[PDB]
Amino acid sequence: GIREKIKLVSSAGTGHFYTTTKNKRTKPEKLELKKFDPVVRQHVIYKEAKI
Amino acid sequence: GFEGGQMPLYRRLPKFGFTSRKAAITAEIRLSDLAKVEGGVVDLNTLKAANIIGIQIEFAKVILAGEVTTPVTVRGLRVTKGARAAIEAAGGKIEE
Amino acid sequence: AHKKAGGSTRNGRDSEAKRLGVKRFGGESVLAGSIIVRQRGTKFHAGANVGCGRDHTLFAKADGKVKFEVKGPKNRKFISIEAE
Amino acid sequence: GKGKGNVEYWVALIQPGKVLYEMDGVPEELAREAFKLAAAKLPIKTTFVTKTVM
Amino acid sequence: PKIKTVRGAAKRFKKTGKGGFKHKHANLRHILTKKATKRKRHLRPKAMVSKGDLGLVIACLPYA
RNA sequence: UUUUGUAUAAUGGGUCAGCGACUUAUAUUCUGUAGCAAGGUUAACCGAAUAGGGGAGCCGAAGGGAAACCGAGUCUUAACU
RNA sequence: AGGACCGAACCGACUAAUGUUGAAAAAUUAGCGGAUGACUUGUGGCUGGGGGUGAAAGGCCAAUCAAACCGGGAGAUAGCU
RNA sequence: GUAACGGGGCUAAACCAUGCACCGAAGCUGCGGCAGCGACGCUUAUGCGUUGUUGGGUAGGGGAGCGUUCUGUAAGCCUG
RNA sequence: GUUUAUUAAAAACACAGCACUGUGCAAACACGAAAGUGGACGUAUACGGUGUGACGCCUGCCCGGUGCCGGAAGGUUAAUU
RNA sequence: AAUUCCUUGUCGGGUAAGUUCCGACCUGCACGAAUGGCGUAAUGAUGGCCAGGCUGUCUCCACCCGAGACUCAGUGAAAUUGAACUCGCUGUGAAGAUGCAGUGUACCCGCGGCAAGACGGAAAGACCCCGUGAACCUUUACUAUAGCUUGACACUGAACAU
RNA sequence: CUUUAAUGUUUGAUGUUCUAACGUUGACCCGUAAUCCGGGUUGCGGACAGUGUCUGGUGGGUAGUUUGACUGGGGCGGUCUCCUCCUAAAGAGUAACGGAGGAGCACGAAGGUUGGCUAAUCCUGGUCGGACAUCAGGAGGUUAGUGCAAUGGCAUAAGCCAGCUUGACUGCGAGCGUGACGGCGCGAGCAGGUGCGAAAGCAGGUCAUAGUGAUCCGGUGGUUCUGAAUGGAAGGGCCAUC
Ligand SMILES: [Mg+2]
Ligand SMILES: [Mg+2]
Ligand SMILES: [Mg+2]
Ligand SMILES: [Mg+2]
Ligand SMILES: [Mg+2]
Ligand SMILES: [Mg+2]
Ligand SMILES: [Mg+2]
Ligand SMILES: [Mg+2]
Ligand SMILES: [Mg+2]
Ligand SMILES: [Mg+2]
Ligand SMILES: [Mg+2]
Ligand SMILES: [Mg+2]
Ligand SMILES: [Mg+2]
Ligand SMILES: [Mg+2]
Ligand SMILES: [Mg+2]
Ligand SMILES: [Mg+2]
Ligand SMILES: [Mg+2]
Ligand SMILES: [Mg+2]
Ligand SMILES: [Mg+2]
Ligand SMILES: [Mg+2]
Ligand SMILES: [Mg+2]
Ligand SMILES: [Mg+2]
Ligand SMILES: [Mg+2]
Ligand SMILES: [Mg+2]
Ligand SMILES: [Mg+2]
Ligand SMILES: [Mg+2]
Ligand SMILES: [Mg+2]
Ligand SMILES: [Mg+2]
Ligand SMILES: [Mg+2]
Ligand SMILES: [Mg+2]
Ligand SMILES: [Mg+2]
Ligand SMILES: [Mg+2]
Ligand SMILES: [Mg+2]
Ligand SMILES: [Mg+2]
Ligand SMILES: [Mg+2]
Ligand SMILES: [Mg+2]
Ligand SMILES: [Mg+2]
Ligand SMILES: [Mg+2]
Ligand SMILES: [Mg+2]
Ligand SMILES: [Mg+2]
Ligand SMILES: [Mg+2]
Ligand SMILES: [Mg+2]
Ligand SMILES: [Mg+2]
Ligand SMILES: [Mg+2]
Ligand SMILES: [Mg+2]
Ligand SMILES: [Mg+2]
Ligand SMILES: [Mg+2]
Ligand SMILES: [Mg+2]
Ligand SMILES: [Mg+2]
Ligand SMILES: [Mg+2]
Ligand SMILES: [Mg+2]
Ligand SMILES: [Mg+2]
Ligand SMILES: [Mg+2]
Ligand SMILES: [Mg+2]
Ligand SMILES: [Mg+2]
Ligand SMILES: [Mg+2]
Ligand SMILES: [Mg+2]
Ligand SMILES: [Mg+2]
Ligand SMILES: [Mg+2]
Ligand SMILES: [Mg+2]
Ligand SMILES: [Mg+2]
Ligand SMILES: [Mg+2]
Ligand SMILES: [Mg+2]
Ligand SMILES: [Mg+2]
Repeated sequence: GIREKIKLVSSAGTGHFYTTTKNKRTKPEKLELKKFDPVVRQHVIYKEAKI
Repeated sequence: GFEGGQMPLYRRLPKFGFTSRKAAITAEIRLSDLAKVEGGVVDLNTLKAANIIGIQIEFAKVILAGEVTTPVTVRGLRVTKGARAAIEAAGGKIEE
Repeated sequence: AHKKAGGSTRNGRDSEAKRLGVKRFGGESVLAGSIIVRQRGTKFHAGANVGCGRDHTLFAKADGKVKFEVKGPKNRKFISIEAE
Repeated sequence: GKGKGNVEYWVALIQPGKVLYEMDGVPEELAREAFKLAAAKLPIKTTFVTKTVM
Repeated sequence: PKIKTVRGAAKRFKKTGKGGFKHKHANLRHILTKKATKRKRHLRPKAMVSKGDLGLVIACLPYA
């Protein structure tokens, strides 16, 4: 709906990415999270990117 | 496959996979067919001559099925673990 | 007055029944992980060896026999699994 | 069809024994005449009852 | 003459050891952000055609 | 005949005699039965031709996997209790 | 003089009755309209099917016309009887 | 067209209650017969002592047969 | 005057007249894969199309919408490179 | 009003009485100016209304003349038809009975008539609905396309000036 | 370095002359007794016109077709998927053009955890200030709240604050529930690696039930799985995703 779709790409260099939805207007700041990366099997910083 | 106009099964389920062309030229041989060759040597074209495998086969694997009761020399084929053990129990040899 | 008049209705909507209610009744013998009751909100509560899922579905966590009892100061209804 | 109907009048379902009207402060015979006159306007058989302790 | 295979059913179903057919689960092509990961994890493995649809697929796919 | 339902005032037939409607081909599955049996069987064709030859080929004896590949295991997964 | 007038042949077809397994798959009887004209008629020719021709009605195109007839695709298809 | 007992007709041949008989179906029983299935005889060829049950039937499913023309048996057999 | 031969002859169609519009001649337009033919051995006082329909008095306002005519500046625009 | 619904508008004329007609009013549901407006002499197998004459059109039929119908002789069809020993009523019933129940009546068979019934005969309802039916027709429905039209390249070249 | 002379030089375009292609339904001569045709002479037009291929526009002139269903006959009207209550007959399920309402999301926190707290309303007193603002006390008892409908829940709170946070994790999953099926839901526990807490423990989203669409065809990123002679690659597959 009003929320767009973004992908959180791993910062561990795997190329793996989670996907999620974000309210662009109300939270313009990018989103960073510590999410598990199965490729390197460690929790690493995941940062926002367009789908 | 018609179901009254409802989307049939073979259309609502997704396709999957591809067909391997090398699998059409690879084949398998049982331990029982080992004694069915001639000369005691299990060459690929020896199996073809004994009509164990088709003419246009180009790979072959011997598997633990049936039993082997003669010395053989499997030359040029790939052999499973159990088939290798069974052949070497029968006193056979497993060339490269 | 010849044929008829006319007039639409605003209703005629409803939803698929969810098949809630007690699945395995008291005295029954369940396998671990058997759903004992699907419900909306903890109408029944999770007693011994009984777990409550997100949709408040009660499932037996241990093999045995179901047992309903009124328990607690609020006279609530607890499902327990007697060890069998 | 095409839905339900529109509300036209309001009724009160009556079961036997229901004490419809009550009256006080009048003589008994005049009460009987008044109740006869009232019952003549109702679609249900009635009877005249009095107050009792229990 | 020779019966003709329904090519779509041939692509979508494969035959196993006792006669059942393996198919791929539906609901995994797109719209995936909103699907819980538990659901996708369950939908990845191949499944078995049920008894009711066995007759349909068998008739569609005679040279299976 | 068609129907929830026909004496129906629902359809068909004036009567007789003759003709008139689930077949054939080829594939595939199940059953029965006959042969052979981890084997079974040949097709075109050759043939003193319903014999005999022809085993090209097909089905089966091994499955798992999308596939490479592995193999009484295999696939999933870094790995399975 | 006149797409003038009255009125037979000739051309039509407004009303009525008959007939409606008819004398006739459109006629007969009594009336009726034009009757030197945009008339009528004999003979021969030309225009053809999504096409002709039409003072126009979807009219006529061999008793058949919102697309002739004959042969073929063809045993079209018919969840209908 | 009687035409709101089926009719005759009925003052009980109506209604109620008490009873005892009788009538009354293709129901049940009696006699005789055929068949399906099951057990049991245990024979095993369909006789298989016997016994118990079962046998309305549309669409439909299963089992078993009759008859017709033609071929082999058949240059046989029947027949001026 | 014409018209639905065969249930409608009319207020319908046609008509002389009027208007708009196209057409400079190898004319427009029509039949025709094309040759060619009609238009016409005519030529704008001619020919085609459309509408109205003798005659008399007339035919008012709207160019926004849809068409048609005229314009080429600017925007968007194909093949090709 | 060939337009006007309400509506038989209202007023006047014609009639003893006029939803039609004629003349008006205007409140034009929903006239109107070349898909022409308003008149218009003549014309019309044109539509509406009125009057004179005339009459069996009618009050209300009567008689007569012919052709049939009717009888005799000859010839000789047809549509239709499950079989019929083919009554009335009341009820019942696939809901309107010759055929069921109850009951009344009724000797067997023709001939001339009538047409109330046999849901009489004809035509696999034309109206209505359905069919993922058909056809023709329309359009600013979709997709095309003939035609008309635009440009590039080709047949297609030269000289010169910008 | 958003200017022009450049030796002009290779070139589009435009314009103007030409004639030799081409046109000629101009004239004359010839085949030839022939207003067809062809040949010749000539006049005019002339690289235009016209035709072929490609291409844009227009195109009911023509053609093929589409134009849903339910329905108290069809049309018109309304509805078509999902959630909640009732009908629904005390398990589940259950129809109507039956009676009432909602959804096509929201949230990086409104999620996890740890610690803490408890509402509506009314009365009394109180500066502006009241019927309703903030303060204090009491009565009350959850008559509140639950991001949004209704139901069922909720005090151990699922309601309200605050700290740290990413479990709104990856691979599975005993066993169930629910469907004709596609599918949908619940789920302890196992492995890895995390958050909170001293710890027990809790956490693979939200108090639960709506917030949504299968397949095909493709797009993006990984993956050397395959990659038609060989090595690559194109492509295809598998995984995530639009
Ligand atoms: Mg559909
Ligand atoms: Mg071979
Ligand atoms: Mg409903
Ligand atoms: Mg995918
Ligand atoms: Mg019926
Ligand atoms: Mg009967
Ligand atoms: Mg009858
Ligand atoms: Mg009948
Ligand atoms: Mg019949
Ligand atoms: Mg008949
Ligand atoms: Mg004259
Ligand atoms: Mg005529
Ligand atoms: Mg005459
Ligand atoms: Mg005359
Ligand atoms: Mg005249
Ligand atoms: Mg005359
Ligand atoms: Mg003449
Ligand atoms: Mg033809
Ligand atoms: Mg018409
Ligand atoms: Mg004709
Ligand atoms: Mg046609
Ligand atoms: Mg054909
Ligand atoms: Mg034919
Ligand atoms: Mg046919
Ligand atoms: Mg009477
Ligand atoms: Mg008896
Ligand atoms: Mg029987
Ligand atoms: Mg014989
Ligand atoms: Mg006519
Ligand atoms: Mg006529
Ligand atoms: Mg006109
Ligand atoms: Mg005007
Ligand atoms: Mg304009
Ligand atoms: Mg303008
Ligand atoms: Mg223009
Ligand atoms: Mg009037
Ligand atoms: Mg008067
Ligand atoms: Mg008057
Ligand atoms: Mg008037
Ligand atoms: Mg008009
Ligand atoms: Mg008008
Ligand atoms: Mg006009
Ligand atoms: Mg006019
Ligand atoms: Mg005339
Ligand atoms: Mg008179
Ligand atoms: Mg006679
Ligand atoms: Mg009757
Ligand atoms: Mg009768
Ligand atoms: Mg008679
Ligand atoms: Mg009659
Ligand atoms: Mg008669
Ligand atoms: Mg009839
Ligand atoms: Mg019919
Ligand atoms: Mg069309
Ligand atoms: Mg077609
Ligand atoms: Mg419908
Ligand atoms: Mg509608
Ligand atoms: Mg219930
Ligand atoms: Mg119940
Ligand atoms: Mg929350
Ligand atoms: Mg919380
Ligand atoms: Mg919620
Ligand atoms: Mg290669
Ligand atoms: Mg690749």
